[PDB]
Amino acid sequence: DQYKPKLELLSERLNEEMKRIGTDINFSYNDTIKGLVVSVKDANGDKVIREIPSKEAVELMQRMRDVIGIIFD
Amino acid sequence: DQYKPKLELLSERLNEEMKRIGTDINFSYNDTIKGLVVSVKDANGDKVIREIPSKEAVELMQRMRDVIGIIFD
Repeated sequence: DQYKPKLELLSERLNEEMKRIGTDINFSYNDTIKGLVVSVKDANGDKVIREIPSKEAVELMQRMRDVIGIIFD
Repeated sequence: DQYKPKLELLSERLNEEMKRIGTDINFSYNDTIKGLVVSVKDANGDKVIREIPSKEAVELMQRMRDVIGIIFD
């Protein structure tokens, strides 16, 4: 499938939500490693990152949608 | 206003999911700071932590369901 546009969009929305709250957590789509990248800065101000390749990320966002549904809806 | 049990379930299910992807991101509800604790290990094995207060975490989760809803299917 085409995973770039949607994970890009999902990132902007996630980041807006994170900045609405004041939590230093960043999301973005990396087109080089083909995945979602979440990043936080550690105690020294240096980036620590976690990558989740495109396909695993879309499945995960879907499973979380339904979990969030039953828990909060 | 009873945020604790929903955040605990969320953390629990979120953790199973992170473990499924083999990504290192831990979620938990903290009684003490009354909210969500997310953690990742830095280079030296030390947990970097971000905390999202109970109410705003529920908010975050709630409206993340929606955008995921729109973006996926």
